[PDB]
Amino acid sequence: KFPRVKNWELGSITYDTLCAQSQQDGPCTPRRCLGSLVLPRKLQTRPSPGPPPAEQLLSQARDFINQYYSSIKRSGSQAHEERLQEVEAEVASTGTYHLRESELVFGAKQAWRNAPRCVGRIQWGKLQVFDARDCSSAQEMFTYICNHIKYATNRGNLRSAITVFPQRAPGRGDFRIWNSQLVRYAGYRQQDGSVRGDPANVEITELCIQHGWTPGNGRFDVLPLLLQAPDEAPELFVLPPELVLEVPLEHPTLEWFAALGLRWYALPAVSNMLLEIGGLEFSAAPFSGWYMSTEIGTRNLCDPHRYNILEDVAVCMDLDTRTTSSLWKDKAAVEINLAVLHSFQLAKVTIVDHHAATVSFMKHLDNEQKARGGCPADWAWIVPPISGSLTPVFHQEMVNYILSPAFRYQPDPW
Amino acid sequence: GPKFPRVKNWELGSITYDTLCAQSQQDGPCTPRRCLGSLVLPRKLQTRPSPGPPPAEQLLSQARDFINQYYSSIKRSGSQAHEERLQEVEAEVASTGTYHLRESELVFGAKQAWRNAPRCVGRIQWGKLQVFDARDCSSAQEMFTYICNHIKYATNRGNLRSAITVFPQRAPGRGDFRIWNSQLVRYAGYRQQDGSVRGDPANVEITELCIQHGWTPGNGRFDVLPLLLQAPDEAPELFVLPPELVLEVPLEHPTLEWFAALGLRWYALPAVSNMLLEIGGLEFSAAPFSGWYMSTEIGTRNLCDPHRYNILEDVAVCMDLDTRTTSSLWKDKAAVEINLAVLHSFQLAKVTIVDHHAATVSFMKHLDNEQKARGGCPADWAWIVPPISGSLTPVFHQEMVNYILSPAFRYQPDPW
Ligand code: HEM
Ligand code: HEM
Ligand SMILES: Nc1nc(N)c2c(n1)NC[C@@H](c1ccccc1)N2
Ligand SMILES: Nc1nc(N)c2c(n1)NC[C@@H](c1ccccc1)N2
Ligand SMILES: [Zn+2]
Repeated sequence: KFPRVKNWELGSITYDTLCAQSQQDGPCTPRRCLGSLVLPRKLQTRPSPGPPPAEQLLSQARDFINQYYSSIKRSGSQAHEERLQEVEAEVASTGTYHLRESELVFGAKQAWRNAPRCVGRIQWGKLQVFDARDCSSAQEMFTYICNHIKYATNRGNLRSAITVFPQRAPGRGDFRIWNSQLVRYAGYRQQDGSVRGDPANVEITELCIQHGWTPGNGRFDVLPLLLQAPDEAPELFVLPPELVLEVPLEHPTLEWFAALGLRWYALPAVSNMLLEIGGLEFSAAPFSGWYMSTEIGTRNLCDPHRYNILEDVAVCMDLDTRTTSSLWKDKAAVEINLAVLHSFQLAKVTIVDHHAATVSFMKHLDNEQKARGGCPADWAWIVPPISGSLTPVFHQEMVNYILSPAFRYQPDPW
Repeated sequence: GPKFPRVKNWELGSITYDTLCAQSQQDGPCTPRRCLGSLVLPRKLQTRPSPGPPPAEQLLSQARDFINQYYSSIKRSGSQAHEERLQEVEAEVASTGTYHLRESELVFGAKQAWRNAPRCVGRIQWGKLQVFDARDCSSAQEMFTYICNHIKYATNRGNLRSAITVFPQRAPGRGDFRIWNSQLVRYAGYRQQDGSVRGDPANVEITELCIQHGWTPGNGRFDVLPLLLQAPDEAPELFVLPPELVLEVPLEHPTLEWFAALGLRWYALPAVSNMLLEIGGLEFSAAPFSGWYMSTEIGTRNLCDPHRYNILEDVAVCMDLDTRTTSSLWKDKAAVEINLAVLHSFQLAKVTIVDHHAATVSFMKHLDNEQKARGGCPADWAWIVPPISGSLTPVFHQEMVNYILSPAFRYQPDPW
């Protein structure tokens, strides 16, 4: 029943009992494990043209309300029972309900706390929640988003935040941010199929031009935002330059590195995920924190399907790209990650290296074992893309499961 | 579309469907509720000692399945010899409670067990395996001779050759053949007065067992341990490997001249000896197998794990790095040079070895071959992706499906 979890570096053992609370199903079964899969077959979040079944919604809601009043230790009070009534009363009559602002804040924080793929959860209790549920146009979304970016960036002293737009409603379209992140670099597909810029953003770059954007021809052109109000075509909004803090990349010792013209933005803000709290769904709720250096230095810059600059740098370092055994890739990667940390630290922009991050996560695991008797963690995502076993999380067994509130993936609006 | 797991490679955008997993009969550790895919030893496969003879029926279905697998491989399914062999197997099990494998069946099963190993990244070589049939062995002494012959053939003076030696299978009402050591080559781990460990911390328990069995301990960081070989119903017997049989490689660095002064080294032959080989329900408790090293096994895990040799800090200090702050990436820099040293040293000594880049690239080819040949390939992502430079290799971006197929190599309880 309850899994025996072991840390092989320390020999310590814990028993995860928090997974018993998981009401949702993952992709695995006894016959085979799909734990390495990036996306579900359909766990997503299907359309909302019709009202969700009252019995089910009612149980998800009651559960959440219980979680909330338990958090403020008023579990069992009259306020607790009267809230349950309000929810039940609203669901029976309208087939849905709404959250009190304080509940939304608790839910947003809990959703982050429960995110199996997030290594920065030690900061889960510190999150600025912007209630944007009174938004009625793409234009309003834009203002809210600009407010978020301004607050989160904080001139380099990044602060974790989330802006919650109106929940999905049965019958009408969803509020949606088409871009996967608030800040993305364009990816211009050329004649021969190749790409200029960030290959991960070819599709969204094309959709933007399709909706009237005047593109550029650089590798780091900040894309505009395509915001979508219910049952309306998305609108294009160019983010104000002064709001998008970027950090130019240079290396502490290699003078030629800066000449590469590489750079990256300071704010990591996912905007395509769905936030589920007590059965309610927020199709537009962008959240941001700060980068862990490997995200930029290892994945964004070195992935073959991303900027793929490994050989460029290796050649500049005069390394032997002839054979794999010279470890030219490993050497180049290290300097690239070093340049990222150096540049951000020099620019006074919040950043965390993978060693510090995983060290904090181990502490978080400890806190959670005492607090909830477990912690859902996706080993493949928690262990960094470089120096895996050099970090403590590599040697820590983990249990992965779905808890709610949760951040979930959802279909692209197009 | 298809009703099987959809598998995507995000670097290339290519898709495949694993249909082979439909062949799995043994359950793993995961459930729809929670994924236990990262546990090193989940309690399922675990071939716990099942003394009293196994259910004739259970063994039979496992036996028939294997026999079917065998005749399929030689393309004689449903044939004359096929149905006769099946009759012959249940005939043996009928009167004796067990059965025996033909020579060619053992060879096929052994290669298939390797092929089926989800945690092995060198499976592209699965077809080239020297199978030493040692089912006639009747003494711990003979086990040693076979083992020595194995090491000699497999080492081939630096030009390693994959091989496995199979000792008598588990027999009802009779003890097992067991090799107590986890590997044929293991460095002693001495528990110091101050509590620390000299040598390899991983082998502390086996070292203490050798001592408790008459071995006179040394006091170095790289003392090769003796083998504790066990024949049926006999206490373990201690055997010392002739030094000339144990090829080792002194580690040095291509440019950092001081690295050789560290006195580091590692043996050439990786030979796992505590795993159980299961074929058609028959259990081969003693069946050591070996191939050649992937450099990160030595340079990253064996030499840099905090609970292994833990040399990261020492090497960093020698490189004059800032070991006081994580953002200097001193761990990353030192690890790289240690891995490079291992590759360089083996190359110089003309000893077989493969870097993590080459290995993973070849494993991708293995995946393509297997997609066509069997419609999939069971793989443990956490074990296939290298301990360093993970996303710099092609396997990181490859989704994988993990499941148990038999014949298989399974973990088993320690004999003590
Ligand atoms: C405080 C700093 C934070 C750091 C350093 C951090 C770090 C990380 C890292 C490295 C990843 C994997 C990124 C990738 O590979 O694409 C991740 C994923 C994730 N983080 Fe955190 N995180 C932080 C804050 C947050 C915040 C504020 C939230 C939400 C309130 C959050 C929610 C998530 C979610 C849901 C994922 C999974 C996204 C996906 O599936 O692509 N994180 N985080
Ligand atoms: C030809 C060279 C080969 C290479 C480069 C190779 C490489 C590897 C590597 C990197 C591991 C993981 C090591 C660890 O982290 O402990 C491994 C595991 C494994 N290999 Fe291979 N392998 C090869 C040959 C073999 C052979 C000849 C067999 C069997 C006939 C085999 C069976 C296995 C099994 C069962 C495991 C899993 C061990 C465990 O669970 O602890 N390998 N191999
Ligand atoms: N932090 C993090 N981000 C990812 N995009 C990621 C992982 N880890 N780990 C697994 C990896 C992946 C990619 C493609 C296939 C299978 C696994 N994807
Ligand atoms: N090749 C390889 N060898 C290991 N010993 C190993 C992995 N991969 N990947 C996972 C890792 C591990 C250790 C401890 C806990 C959880 C995962 N163990
Ligand atoms: Zn799983």
